[PDB]
Amino acid sequence: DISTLPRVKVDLVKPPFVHAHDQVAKTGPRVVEFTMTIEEKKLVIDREGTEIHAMTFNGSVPGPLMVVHENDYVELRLINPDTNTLLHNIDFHAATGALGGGALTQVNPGEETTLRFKATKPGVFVYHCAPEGMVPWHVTSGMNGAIMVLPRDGLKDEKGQPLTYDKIYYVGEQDFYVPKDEAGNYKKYETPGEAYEDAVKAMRTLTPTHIVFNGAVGALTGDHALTAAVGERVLVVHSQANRDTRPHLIGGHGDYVWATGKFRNPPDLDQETWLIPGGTAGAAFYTFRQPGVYAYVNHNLIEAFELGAAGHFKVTGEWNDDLMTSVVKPASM
Amino acid sequence: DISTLPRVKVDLVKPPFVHAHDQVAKTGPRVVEFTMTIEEKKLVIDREGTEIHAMTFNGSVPGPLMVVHENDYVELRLINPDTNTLLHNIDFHAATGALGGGALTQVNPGEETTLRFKATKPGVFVYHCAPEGMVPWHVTSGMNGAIMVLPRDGLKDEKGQPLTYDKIYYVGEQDFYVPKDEAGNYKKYETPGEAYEDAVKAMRTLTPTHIVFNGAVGALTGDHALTAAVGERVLVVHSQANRDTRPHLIGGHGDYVWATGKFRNPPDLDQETWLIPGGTAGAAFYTFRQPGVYAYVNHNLIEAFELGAAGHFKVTGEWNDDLMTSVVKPASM
Amino acid sequence: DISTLPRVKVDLVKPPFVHAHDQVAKTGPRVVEFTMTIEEKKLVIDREGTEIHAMTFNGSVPGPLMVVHENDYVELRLINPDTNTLLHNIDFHAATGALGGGALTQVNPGEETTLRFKATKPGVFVYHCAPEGMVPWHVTSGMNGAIMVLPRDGLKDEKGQPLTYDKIYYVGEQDFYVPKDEAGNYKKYETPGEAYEDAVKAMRTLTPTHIVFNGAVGALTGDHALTAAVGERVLVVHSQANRDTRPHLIGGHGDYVWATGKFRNPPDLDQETWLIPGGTAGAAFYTFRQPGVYAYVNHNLIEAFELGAAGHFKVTGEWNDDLMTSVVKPASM
Ligand SMILES: [Cu+2]
Ligand SMILES: [Cu+2]
Ligand SMILES: [Cu+2]
Ligand SMILES: [Cu+2]
Ligand SMILES: [Cu+2]
Ligand SMILES: [Cu+2]
Repeated sequence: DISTLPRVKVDLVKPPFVHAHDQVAKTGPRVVEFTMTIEEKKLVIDREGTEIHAMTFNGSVPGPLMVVHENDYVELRLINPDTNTLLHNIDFHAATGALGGGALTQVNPGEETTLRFKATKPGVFVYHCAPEGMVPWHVTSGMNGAIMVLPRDGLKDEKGQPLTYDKIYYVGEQDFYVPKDEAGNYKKYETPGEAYEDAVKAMRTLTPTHIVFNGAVGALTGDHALTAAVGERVLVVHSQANRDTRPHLIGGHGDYVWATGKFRNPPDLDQETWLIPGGTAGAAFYTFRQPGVYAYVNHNLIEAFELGAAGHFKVTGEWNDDLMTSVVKPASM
Repeated sequence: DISTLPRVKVDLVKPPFVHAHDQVAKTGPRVVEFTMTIEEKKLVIDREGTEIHAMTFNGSVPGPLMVVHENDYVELRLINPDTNTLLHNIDFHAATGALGGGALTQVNPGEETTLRFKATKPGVFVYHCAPEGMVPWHVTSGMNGAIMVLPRDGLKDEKGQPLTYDKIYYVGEQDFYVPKDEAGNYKKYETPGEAYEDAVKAMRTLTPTHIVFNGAVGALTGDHALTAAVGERVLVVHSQANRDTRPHLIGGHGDYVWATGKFRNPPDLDQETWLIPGGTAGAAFYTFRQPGVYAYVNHNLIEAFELGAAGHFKVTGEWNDDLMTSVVKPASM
Repeated sequence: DISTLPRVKVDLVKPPFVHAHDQVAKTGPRVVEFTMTIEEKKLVIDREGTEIHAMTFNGSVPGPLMVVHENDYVELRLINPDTNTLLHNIDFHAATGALGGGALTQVNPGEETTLRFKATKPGVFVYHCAPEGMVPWHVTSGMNGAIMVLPRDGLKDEKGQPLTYDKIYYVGEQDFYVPKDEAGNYKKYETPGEAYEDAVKAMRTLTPTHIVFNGAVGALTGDHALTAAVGERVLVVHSQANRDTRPHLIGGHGDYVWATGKFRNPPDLDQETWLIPGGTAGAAFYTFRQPGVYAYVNHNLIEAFELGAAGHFKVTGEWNDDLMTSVVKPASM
């Protein structure tokens, strides 16, 4: 009887940050209540001022990461304000039935709905918008996120022993297909509907114009770099709703990687690079052993450094000359 | 001595269906005899009437699924009728030696050959045509299929316990590269030879014009949807002879997945999406828990919903409100 | 104290060959000293005479394979002769800290540097050039290789038992983006700097013009085929620094495959094809059971047979009619 389970409301936070949660469940199964508000908005995605009509869950690209435990119930209130112009819905890869929920959550502008599903499988999963006839357009306009379903006793290593993270970050990787004029300049549009016909032609080339973390070129660099300290254990959740990616931490590794994101499987160890298929979320665990700046990239290095799929870690602490040292600094022969 | 083994002739069925077989072998190793007839034919691949010169095993795209048990012998009689115009052969990824058999099975129109090989490794494997100098052209014209080599004691889960399927379906995913005129219209040709020079240029862009299940856009929708019932255990074999794919069951999961298709390895559990590399066949096992329509897609959603890589399951049974329910139906705020 | 460890200098050999080494370590941890010299050079990559400005470690594409054991120290002396025109560095995916070493190894023409790092994780790993602002350009100009860090007790199978190879080969797969004129002809340039602006536009299409093994179309065919004998156990190390690949041995298998190249994980068994993500090195182990010619390809067959990603094995020995035989040779019906 769901009527007799405890309920908790959770307010979501903007990526790359993640709302507070317990790794090991302290209570029994609960109904976890979330609310998301759909927002269609103009987004500037590169340093040149390229502007797109993004379609977002809660105003961010990606949508926020939701965290629950196995066999909790997720209750999502989904609001489509009448200032929006399009029909939207939501499809949880974590859920069983009704096209992930998409058949039960179609909301026109000015409508809302509340969906509930049981989180029967532990792992990280994608959620995305999926309205009939327009699925790729909404997803590649930024309307995707992820949900993490933790095992009730937390994460384990390949030998069944507990793994505990100190920090968790969520990196949503987005491929964008911005229509171009005949000379190669990106087009601007007044409304989302105006862009549709050009957007379809652009999608059909299968060649993204931009591939970004957290909605924009450089969004996770500079003052917005991810931070950690030597000795800290960091979980990085990475999702790609449409296109394969291959994350790599430059100067580090994935000590424990669930590349396809499902926690009943044992992790891969010591990865340099791992493949997250389009339509999947993965998770990688690393313990920092050296301070300094790290780059986190899609290791198709064109996609990373030309199209935008690169971010930074800033890590503090003491340098370890046992692991690495410059014996002879660069000098003339 | 092969002369003293039992022999059985098997007649193949058209995909997505699979010829009758036993999951657990009831006899010892046998010589399993198959016959396939090559057919070059015109095929209409989309709703707009786009027509291509397909090259097929047994008149279908994909070719039929063959099922044998580990350490059986496969004896294939391959017929190239004199109404065809091209040299063909066959390369089994399941076989050891002579380029998978391709060196021993070259048949001009009006020729036939009989090849035998021992199926020493359990798994699902691709077979495809591979004539020297023209391999990609024949494969991307539809001349590929798959063969399943079952362990003699059947499928097992990650703990070594028996897994038994109630239904099996074979989904062959095909990338097509239809030449286009300067305005973007697809070209028609009178014979396969006429298309060759344009087809090579089209293949070299590495961008498919169509990606389809079972030979055509919508081939597995409508009246041709795959069917199942709540509680039934379904094995879906998926092959892609040329290009990576990432299957996903919308509203479901891969409970047990051999993404690279080889049964001596333990399955991945609880997959939302899995990557089948080009040149590989994979298999996914799912038990349906909710009725209704499911979509089965390549989760590059452009490839699925714009280029054709989507099919349907129709599943009967009782809806389970514990797993999913609409608490508040879509309504005005 | 590094001052008290033994030291050995190792001279590198040109791929596909690999410098001599022990599979099982006979000594304790050592400082292994390597020297590499950067060479910018013109390279002819296809039969049509297409010429590119390659950027190489030690004059080859790929750079040479380095072999050490877990917890050895690698000491690399890196020389950038004043006949070169560009800044270069090196990033080891095997190393921890300072962007894989790239932050500590920037050398202008006429400069050298010596870097040391501890090889704490067993596996095959990519190394590549990575100068700030120009990373994809240097990598896709051929400036990448691999390093193998063997477990001190050698390779093991999925049950922990020793696997020993008789021969080892290194296949470096390179995607090239040669700029083209309006008619589709490849452009020539006098210096690397002259090509930069065109090369960036070419890279941004994400469509390689050539994909080759060992620096050129056909580099591993003919007299340069890899060789083996029936009964020999062969380790093939395969790297791709920028783009996914899916190797396949035509007529054979990967008996034991570490697709993401990391030896603390158990191998995948009986693979027909496996995916090596861009930015990764993998390793496959096979025992030849049939003589003859084998093709080793990227099983995107367009990339293999149209763009260049195919090589040959020549294998000697006795044919085994139990595994495969032509029952009826190709003949008229
Ligand atoms: Cu939407
Ligand atoms: Cu989806
Ligand atoms: Cu053929
Ligand atoms: Cu093949
Ligand atoms: Cu360089
Ligand atoms: Cu790298």
